[PDB]
Amino acid sequence: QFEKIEGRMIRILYLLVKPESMSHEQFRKECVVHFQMSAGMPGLHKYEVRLVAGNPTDTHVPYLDVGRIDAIGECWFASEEQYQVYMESDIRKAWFEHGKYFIGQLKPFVTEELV
Amino acid sequence: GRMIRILYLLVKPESMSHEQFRKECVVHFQMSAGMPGLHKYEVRLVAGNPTDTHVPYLDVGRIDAIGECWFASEEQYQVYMESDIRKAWFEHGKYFIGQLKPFVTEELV
Ligand SMILES: CC1=CC(=O)O[C@H]1CC(=O)O
Ligand SMILES: CC1=CC(=O)O[C@H]1CC(=O)O
Repeated sequence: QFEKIEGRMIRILYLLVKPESMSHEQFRKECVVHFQMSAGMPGLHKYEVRLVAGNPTDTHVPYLDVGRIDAIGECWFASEEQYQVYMESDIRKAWFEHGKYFIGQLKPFVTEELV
Repeated sequence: GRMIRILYLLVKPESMSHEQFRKECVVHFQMSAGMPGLHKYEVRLVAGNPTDTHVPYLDVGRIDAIGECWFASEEQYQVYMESDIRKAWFEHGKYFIGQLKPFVTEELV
């Protein structure tokens, strides 16, 4: 029941591309720092960041090319009020300063749960 | 170690309306229940595309839904790959998924 209610939270999914000049070695380290910085973030229920390890190109369905994505982030917010606490937070603002250093380009998707 | 996770960007067929596509996403989820080798499937619509990013905005075109598969181990992934009900589920995929991008992910934490 926890996992079910968690899954229907406000969720935003991010495609991350590293800065052109940053090494992959450094980008991975900065993703870990960015997760550590998320701990205790006002308003945030959960953050997850993962590397893109593979790009299987052999699809059954026509393949969609979106270029090289380096990591995938995701945030969960338990309510609109909590999302607002996060949006107003100085602590989030400092987290985003770290983001400007190790995220070259970003695509957010606000998702909608179907079930 | 950790579960194998594959994320998917889904674009609906041009022959299909946004509403027809939603309903097929729900069907695809229902079909996945008890899928050999699969730990979990999730599918979500893309409801918003904010551009107020601060870091440079990345344009990947219009993505209609996000799908994700979890497998508890490489042995379960292979059971899934061999399975005839997975193959039938993928035929449903060909019907409601116009274009697809998979990402195999790696945990960091
Ligand atoms: C919201 C976020 C998700 C993520 O991966 O990082 C932050 C965005 C940012 O730091 O600019
Ligand atoms: C694997 C999958 C993820 C997804 O959303 O659908 C299947 C692929 C498919 O049905 O072609």
